[PDB]
Amino acid sequence: PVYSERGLKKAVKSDMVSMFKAHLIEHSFFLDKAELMTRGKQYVLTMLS
Amino acid sequence: AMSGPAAYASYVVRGANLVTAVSYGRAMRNFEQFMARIVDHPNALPSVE
Amino acid sequence: DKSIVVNLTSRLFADELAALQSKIGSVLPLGDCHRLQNIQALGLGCVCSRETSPDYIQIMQYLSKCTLAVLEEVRPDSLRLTRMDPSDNLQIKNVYAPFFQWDSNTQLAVLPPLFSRKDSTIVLESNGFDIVFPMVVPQQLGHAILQQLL
Amino acid sequence: ALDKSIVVNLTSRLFADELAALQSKIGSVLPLGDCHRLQNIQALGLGCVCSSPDYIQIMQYLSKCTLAVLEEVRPDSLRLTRMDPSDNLQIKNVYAPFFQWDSNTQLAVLPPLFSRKDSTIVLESNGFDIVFPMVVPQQLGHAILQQLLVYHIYSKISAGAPGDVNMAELDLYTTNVSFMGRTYRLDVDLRVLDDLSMYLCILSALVPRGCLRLLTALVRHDRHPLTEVFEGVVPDEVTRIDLDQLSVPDDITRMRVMFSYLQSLSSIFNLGPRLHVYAYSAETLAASCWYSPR
Amino acid sequence: ENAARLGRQVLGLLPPPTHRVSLTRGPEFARGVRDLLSKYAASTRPTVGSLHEALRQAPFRQ
Amino acid sequence: RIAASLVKIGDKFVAIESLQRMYNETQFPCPLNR
Amino acid sequence: EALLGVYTNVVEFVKFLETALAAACVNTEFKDLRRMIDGKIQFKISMPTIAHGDGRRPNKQRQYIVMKACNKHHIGAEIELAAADIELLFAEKETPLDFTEYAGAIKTITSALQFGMDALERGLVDTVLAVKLRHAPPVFILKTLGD
Amino acid sequence: IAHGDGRRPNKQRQYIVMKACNKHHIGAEIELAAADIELLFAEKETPLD
Amino acid sequence: MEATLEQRPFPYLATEANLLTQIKESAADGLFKSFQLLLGKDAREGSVRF
Repeated sequence: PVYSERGLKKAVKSDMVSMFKAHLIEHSFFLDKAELMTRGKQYVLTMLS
Repeated sequence: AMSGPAAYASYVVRGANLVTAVSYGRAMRNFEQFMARIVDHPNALPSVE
Repeated sequence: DKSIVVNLTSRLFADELAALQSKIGSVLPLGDCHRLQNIQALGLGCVCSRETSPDYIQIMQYLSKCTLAVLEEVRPDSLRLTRMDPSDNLQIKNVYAPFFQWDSNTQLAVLPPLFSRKDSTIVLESNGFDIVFPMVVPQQLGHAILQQLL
Repeated sequence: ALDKSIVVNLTSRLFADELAALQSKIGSVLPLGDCHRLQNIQALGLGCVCSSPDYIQIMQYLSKCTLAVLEEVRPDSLRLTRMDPSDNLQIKNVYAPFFQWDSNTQLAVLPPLFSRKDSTIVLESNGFDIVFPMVVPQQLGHAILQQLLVYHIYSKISAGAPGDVNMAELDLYTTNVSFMGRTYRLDVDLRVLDDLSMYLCILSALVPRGCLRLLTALVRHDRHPLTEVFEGVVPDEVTRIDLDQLSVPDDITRMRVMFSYLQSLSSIFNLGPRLHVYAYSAETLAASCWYSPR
Repeated sequence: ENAARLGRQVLGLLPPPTHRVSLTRGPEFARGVRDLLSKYAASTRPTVGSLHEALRQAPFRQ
Repeated sequence: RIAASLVKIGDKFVAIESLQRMYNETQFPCPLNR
Repeated sequence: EALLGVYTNVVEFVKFLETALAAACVNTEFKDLRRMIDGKIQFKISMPTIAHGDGRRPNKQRQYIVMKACNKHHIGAEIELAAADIELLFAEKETPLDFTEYAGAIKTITSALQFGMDALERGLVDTVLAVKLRHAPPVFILKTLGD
Repeated sequence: IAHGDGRRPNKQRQYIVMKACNKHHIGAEIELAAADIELLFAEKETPLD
Repeated sequence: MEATLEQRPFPYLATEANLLTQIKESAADGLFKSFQLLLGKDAREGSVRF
């Protein structure tokens, strides 16, 4: 709720579509990214929770 | 290993549900427990417990 | 208490009950301030007929005579309306069809149907009459149509 | 029976100088933003619109607004009283400059157009400057304006061409106001009236065309008989206008423009936030009344 | 019997009586001011019965 | 009997709240989202 | 056609004296706070000194007069009650359908008044937390002044 | 929340939410042969029958 | 025949769950079809008629 306490005005929606893109590029295919990360098993567990 | 029901829940239109299903075009779910709130014991506020 | 019950002396059908259902909470002018009333007084189109030419001044000139009432209930035998005392706090619901945004501290005024008669006229063929609705409009367009109509 | 008490809290206490200036104006009609009772300081006075003023934007605002009367000024807060339609109250004559109200008059509520000492109280404990309206009797309330509307026009001709206006003839007939057998010398050093003089003069040229164009179209057997009488009051030079020199799409936009300056100029002088005084004491300054909107 | 039912709808819809405080006698001024103050103080509390007593008021103007 | 999630910070015991639940029910913005 | 279920939220609120926020305030509920206008409690605070034997004038005892005031906060919760809901609270009833309609007037007034009484327990926790935030200067200021 | 700033306080709100069923239909298929149904009836013949 | 909303004075039940989260924004851009608000003077059980 911290992003839309005030309501969905025009400036909130553009600040959410910016977050749809950044979550799609970084955190997609998260179980495939656990191999190349050094932390690894703790990254999926914070992703999946 | 988890615990869960062995069979489905039953719902039969027997009883006083069948009169309003035939005479009118509608039918309750659990008419009897629905009756005990309105006419058997009114003005009792809803409480979760 | 104040109310107006209006008889439907014949009957009414199931299409015009759904037509009067969508028009609930709308201000109509009616003839007399009696508790009992028939169908002939409620129409703004008792002067605004189809076979005759309308007179949008005289229709509007008729509108500052009448008492004004808000619908509450549509029944197949009756129409129960609530009236408006000449100095009274009340509630009006923005049902009206050309949507103009209101706000607090605005200035309304009742106008004849001046953009679409066919939207306001719904016909009650079970009684041989049509009931015609006005439109409540803020006065920035209340005056500006009368500037344009003249 | 019913509650009407608008407690205006303050975030900080008033100064010792700022408190005593509000103690004087303890009976005073104030515009006020909303009708509920817990409000801040930014909701009262005309300082929402007037704290470079304009006339019609305040005059149309005083009809649509919720008026209220002072009753108590404590240090940390204020307290008002909401003024309903047909509601008896008790107003004190406090307004600077003093105009000497009378009983059985019809007081009207006008915007202020005199200096910033008579109109407003500058508060600096909170950063807001409350503005009091101009409560003047209705017959004097228009004579105080139709003479200063004369002063604002002739002070623009003598700015463009100084040889046309006599200054000694000007301030002998405009700055004196005679009403109720008394003479009030007003105080003029007018950016308030720069909306009327551009609406009343832009209407000044559309009327001689507009009353001939409306008579040449309305000629018929079924003419209303009183218009035969007022067919002669129109001058000789007005009845020599050739209406062919303007195009037909131009003669539409010299009516729709004209009819809007006919109504919107007529509406602001027939505004009704007035109140009927039925008792007044000339030395106590306390007056009973009843409010009556429009 | 049905007129006795109408005797309740009349006597429950009347306005409350205006208080009469005698200013000539001494111990009848005490019993009259007290029933202003014991009855107004129950038209201010936030319970349901005190809100029931605030709805019967009939504000006719003069 | 007061329910609170305490934490020990060096030497002191300090309770930790979050009142965001009673501001998300009434749809008013929380005052700690400055 | 069926009607398979009918459900509704019940709002419960943890009141002020049961939150952990009362660990940072002292609560002394008074009978009618409208009686006193302003609290003006005055404190005489006296610091200690260190006895020196140096060349300056000897150390004199010190008092500081600290003037603590009482800020007042005013809250109002608004409640609408319908005019047809009022009218059948006074009306006489005997048939069993006018007992289950009178139950609809007593479950609305008692629900629109536990609304406004709930809004004042929400108004405590708002107007204590707004006071704590108007007297909380940030870390970067206060860390060095606290030293 | 009731709070006594310069806000205009809200009256009581109420939401009413309607839900509906969604029907679903499943198909299947059985092909029973000609002589399979035909010899389901005659019997009391030789033990091969 | 479509299933339609109705404001009849049902004996509503009480759930352990809360429902309040995100409702004011979900009414604006429709999370769910066929809703109806009720503000202050009209948030009650309607009178029974038949």
